[PDB]
Amino acid sequence: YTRVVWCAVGPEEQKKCQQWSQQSGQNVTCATASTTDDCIVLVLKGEADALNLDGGYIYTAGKCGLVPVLAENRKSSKHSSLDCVLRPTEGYLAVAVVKKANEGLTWNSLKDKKSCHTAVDRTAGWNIPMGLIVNQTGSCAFDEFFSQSCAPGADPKSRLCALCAGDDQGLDKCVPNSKEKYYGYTGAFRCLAEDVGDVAFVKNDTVWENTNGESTADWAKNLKREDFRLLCLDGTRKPVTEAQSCHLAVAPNHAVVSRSDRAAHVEQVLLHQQALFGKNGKNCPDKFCLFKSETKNLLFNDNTECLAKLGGRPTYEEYLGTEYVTAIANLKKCSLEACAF
Ligand SMILES: *[C@@H]1O[C@H](CO)[C@@H](O[C@@H]2O[C@H](CO)[C@@H](O[C@H]3O[C@H](CO)[C@@H](O[C@H]4O[C@H](CO)[C@@H](O)[C@H](O)[C@@H]4O)[C@H](O)[C@@H]3O)[C@H](O)[C@H]2NC(C)=O)[C@H](O)[C@H]1NC(C)=O
Ligand SMILES: *[C@H]1O[C@H](CO)[C@@H](O[C@@H]2O[C@H](CO)[C@@H](O[C@H]3O[C@H](CO)[C@@H](O)[C@H](O)[C@@H]3O)[C@H](O)[C@H]2NC(C)=O)[C@H](O)[C@H]1NC(C)=O
Ligand SMILES: CC(=O)N[C@@H]1[C@@H](O)[C@H](O[C@@H]2O[C@H](CO)[C@@H](O)[C@H](O)[C@H]2NC(C)=O)[C@@H](CO)O[C@H]1O
Ligand SMILES: *[C@@H]1O[C@H](CO)[C@@H](O[C@@H]2O[C@H](CO)[C@@H](O)[C@H](O)[C@H]2NC(C)=O)[C@H](O)[C@H]1NC(C)=O
Ligand SMILES: [Fe+3]
Ligand SMILES: [Zn+2]
Ligand SMILES: [Zn+2]
Repeated sequence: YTRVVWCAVGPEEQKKCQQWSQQSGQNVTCATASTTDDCIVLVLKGEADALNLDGGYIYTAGKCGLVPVLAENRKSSKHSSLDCVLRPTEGYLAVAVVKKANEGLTWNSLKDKKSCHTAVDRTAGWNIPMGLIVNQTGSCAFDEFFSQSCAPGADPKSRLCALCAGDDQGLDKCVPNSKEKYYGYTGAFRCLAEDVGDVAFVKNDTVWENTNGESTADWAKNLKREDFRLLCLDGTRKPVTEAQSCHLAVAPNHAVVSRSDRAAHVEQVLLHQQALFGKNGKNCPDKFCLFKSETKNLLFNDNTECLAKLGGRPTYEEYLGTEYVTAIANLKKCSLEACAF
């Protein structure tokens, strides 16, 4: 009965979750939904217990009463002897990437260009970019800013979905789950790498993890970092090595969320599950690895070293940080005391 129901988004996450379930002796079980928002609703209804979420969704879930439980922690040498599970998270760098060969494209010449986004409502792929754009154009017509985009989660017949490809069969065009070829960090970067779009809104890590042989995938095998550039807010272009000085914002790490009343049990099971299937996990390589899924970032980002305890039992607002929270609020006035469910 000490069982946690994980919510998987889309059929691919479901498959990994089932594998996890099996390997955990059903200590973790699986529920599936077609979108992250649907998964939030399952948790709210109590039909699922938890799932790991990007900051923009943490905001959505937070307004509905869901709370941060543990955060993804990427590999970072700082805070040196403290173990990963207890090290404070640093956040990731939201960037705008373009092809080096697309010379003369800068932050100041993005209007009417083609764009690639992880999904609507996500931090680096949407909230940070569109927030900055709305800020600068003075207008809410962010839907009319780029000429075409792939923004999974938007209206499939609109220009924001025009560049989306859907699945093998061309179904599910623009669905905000991994069935959409250009969904998420890797999909948005593949969207740029295949020259479907002019700019991709992703994170620093994505560029590195999908270039210079870091990915064996076919569209990525032959990609080289020098062939790419980051767009800085001051109108300059820089090599992908300069992300610490050329990003759009620092984003709060994706984190596990759950209903307040299940938070403690979820944390307990989670800590014990990673001990088994985490980075240096007991059954990890050997049986199952929670933080691997061939660059597809299923359930968790593939670069996660561990899920770390939070600092100061933070509310969702503290977790996200005041800067980011007001930026999201300021952006959502275009489409506070809420929960759109
Ligand atoms: C941008 O994101 C990047 C990826 O998330 C960050 O770069 C990564 O930086 C870390 C240290 O902060 C580095 O950790 C260590 O990884 C290896 C040891 O486990 C080690 O070297 C490698 O050997 C091979 C190279 O021929 C290669 O196959 C293997 O993947 C390793 O890279 C390395 O020396 C280091 O001690 C990661 O390796 C590195 N990631 C990659 C894939 O390059 C970067 O810091 C981020 N920048 C910002 C601004 O945040
Ligand atoms: C674009 O939209 C908004 C206006 O450009 C902006 O919201 C404003 O953000 C600033 C900075 O985060 C907040 O600033 C602070 O101002 C002073 C300190 O300089 C203090 O007195 C305040 O306590 C506060 O910390 C503003 O609160 C906020 N303005 C309001 C009230 O809406 C968004 O941040 C911009 N969007 C993006 C994505 O950057
Ligand atoms: C616990 C602590 O001292 N952290 C504060 C945070 O509440 C708060 O949010 C953090 O903002 C940073 C960049 O502005 C991000 O690096 C970080 O991801 C984010 N915190 C977390 C844990 O997600 C910031 C801003 O008010 O101040 C920190 O001092
Ligand atoms: C399912 O979770 C339960 C409870 O968290 C685990 O049961 C015990 O776990 C503790 C710590 O690992 C051990 O001291 C006990 O030996 C476990 N009980 C027994 C008799 O197995 C259990 O390990 C988990 N099950 C699986 C298959 O992973
Ligand atoms: Fe994110
Ligand atoms: Zn910065
Ligand atoms: Zn607090």
